[PDB]
Amino acid sequence: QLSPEQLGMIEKLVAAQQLRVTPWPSREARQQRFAHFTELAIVSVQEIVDFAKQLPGFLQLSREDQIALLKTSAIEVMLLETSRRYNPGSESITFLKDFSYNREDFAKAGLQVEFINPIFEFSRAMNELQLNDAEFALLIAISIFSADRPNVQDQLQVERLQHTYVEALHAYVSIHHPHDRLMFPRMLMKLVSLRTLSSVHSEQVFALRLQDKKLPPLLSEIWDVH
Amino acid sequence: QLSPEQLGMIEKLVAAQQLRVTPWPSREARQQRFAHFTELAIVSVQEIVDFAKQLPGFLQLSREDQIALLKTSAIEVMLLETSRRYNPGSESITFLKDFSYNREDFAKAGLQVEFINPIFEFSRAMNELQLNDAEFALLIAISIFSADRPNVQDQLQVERLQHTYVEALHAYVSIHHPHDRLMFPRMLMKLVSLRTLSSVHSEQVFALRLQDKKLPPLLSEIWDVH
Amino acid sequence: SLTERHKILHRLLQE
Amino acid sequence: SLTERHKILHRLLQE
Ligand SMILES: CC(C)[C@@](O)(C(=O)N1CCC(C2CCN(c3ccc(C(=O)N(C)C)c(Cl)c3)CC2)CC1)C(F)(F)F
Ligand SMILES: CC(C)[C@@](O)(C(=O)N1CCC(C2CCN(c3ccc(C(=O)N(C)C)c(Cl)c3)CC2)CC1)C(F)(F)F
Repeated sequence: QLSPEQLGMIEKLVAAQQLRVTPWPSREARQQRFAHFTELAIVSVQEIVDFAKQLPGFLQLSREDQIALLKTSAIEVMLLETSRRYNPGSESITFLKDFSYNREDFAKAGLQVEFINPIFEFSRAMNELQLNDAEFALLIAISIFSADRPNVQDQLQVERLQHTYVEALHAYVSIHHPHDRLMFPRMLMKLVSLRTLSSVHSEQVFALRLQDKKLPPLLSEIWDVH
Repeated sequence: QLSPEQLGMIEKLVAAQQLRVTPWPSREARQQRFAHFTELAIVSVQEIVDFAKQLPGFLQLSREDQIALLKTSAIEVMLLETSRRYNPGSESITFLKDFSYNREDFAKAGLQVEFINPIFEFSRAMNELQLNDAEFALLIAISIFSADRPNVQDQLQVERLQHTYVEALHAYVSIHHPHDRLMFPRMLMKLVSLRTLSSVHSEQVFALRLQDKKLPPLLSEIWDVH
Repeated sequence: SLTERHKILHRLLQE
Repeated sequence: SLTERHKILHRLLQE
């Protein structure tokens, strides 16, 4: 049963989740579309950092572990935020309540089809689950607290924190879907798919290196190989 | 609660899971150590194919979907079998009830440390969970039945089958661990780590191409980029 | 097809 | 450390 402490923790995460971006438009148009997408990605990272700081236990971890966790979970959290903004009718994603983009628009922004198709296929799959704010906040917290990320020191604490979020999601889901015991493992199983997408993303970052398309400083910091 | 149908299914899976190998020994010794490991991998692929054929619902999928599922789950299932054979004391893996190998033996067999370390790290984490025959057989079935694998046509049926194993695991774990509700999601979360291991193995396969080290026909078929 | 590109795996499944 | 190689992310966390 959902305890008062889990209830309060989830609600605070939901509340915690509740600007000159280069506008969407030749080498000039190509550069502008890419800059639009990298700038939306920069806004997304900033929001993830702000939300991560509000997660019980996150700021108690060493700053080094905070960086290890955010560095590798950023793309998974960005893809979950993308899947939340999916429109099944138009097969588009709406960023910042106004910027709506489909698969062709992603290609015009410089993304390769090997990355676009899995983003849209994951988004379609996520939408079928129909997760609410609470479930998205909890899956994001579980994704951030993964003890198996590279360079994590306090693996035991990160796993202990993850389990608190998993338990709260289980209890929360038992109220939201009281007659469907498969809804809880189905949401966790989406974290498996996210790891594959993170790998497809690393291939996309590599492809940008070859075509000399440079990522802006923050994105190059968390994603490029130095 | 475990139903008679789930009980019978789990028992059949456990029963289904119940040799001319190049001996383990210069350029020739390295070539024979590499050959020894490729031959153990072949024996493993053959056992995975035999087991998958005994999984309820697997042979009703098209042969094309059967191949799509096996091609990309083979490495994950092999690494689960590897984790099941881990010796925490000597920090080694025992293959075919005799051949015990450590991190240095894997390096001698042509494996890069970037892959050896995650295999042993995963095996150590898995060993802490202390899974029995039924839980390994169900996690293997869950790994095989992933609708998100590349080139799966009947994603809906593959997903419906995965949910029957997930439900059976949940009901089983509730009897095996009646006082620890976290054991079931902890087992499921190991599938998240297997996706990364699979991504790291792909990098290892690409490295072998670069060092012109050829894989035998069956491994080249399922793993090489053609 | 994947089938024509995976002859050994195909044969292991058929047996 | 990762900290010395992640100056922007480090500043976002500090603020
Ligand atoms: C940035 C882009 C050129 C690229 O470097 C990349 O890595 N991408 C992966 C991340 C992806 C983002 C796009 C923006 N997105 C969001 C998601 C949600 C919001 C939002 O509405 N918020 C309120 C945060 C916003 Cl502003 C942005 C997250 C995925 C864009 C492609 C490339 F794919 F390699 F090309
Ligand atoms: C095959 C090997 C040279 C390699 O190609 C590779 O990809 N590896 C990943 C798979 C791994 C195997 C090793 C053998 N292993 C098992 C696991 C279990 C058993 C077993 O005891 N059974 C009864 C099946 C057996 Cl015989 C073998 C499965 C993982 C070996 C390294 C390389 F490391 F990349 F070079």
